[PDB]
Amino acid sequence: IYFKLKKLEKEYELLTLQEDYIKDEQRHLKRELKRAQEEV
Amino acid sequence: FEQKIQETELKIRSKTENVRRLEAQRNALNDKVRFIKDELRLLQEPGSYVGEVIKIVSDKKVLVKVQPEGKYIVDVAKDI
Repeated sequence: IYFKLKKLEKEYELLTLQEDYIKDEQRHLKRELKRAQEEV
Repeated sequence: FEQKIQETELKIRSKTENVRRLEAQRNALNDKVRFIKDELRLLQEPGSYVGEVIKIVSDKKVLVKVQPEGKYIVDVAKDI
């Protein structure tokens, strides 16, 4: 009731930290895309 | 605050919905850049000749005539 919901907070804060890693890499990744389909 | 647990539990899996939707976005998109980066790797690759068989020497050894030009005994690869 007061210890279980402490857990559910921190698993969320885990999740949000990776929701940006999956994102920003795409922002970092696409710069290789045209960088490569230009070299072609 | 006892209904705090109520609102949040739906907020979580509602949020996991898009992450699987994004984990699809990444891997589906990664395999794109794989190809072109594989393809471009090997248009730099060399040519490859053409020729015809006369007979076969004992094993792992055959002969070819390159159809404009002369003969060249050879070896073969793993597969054939």
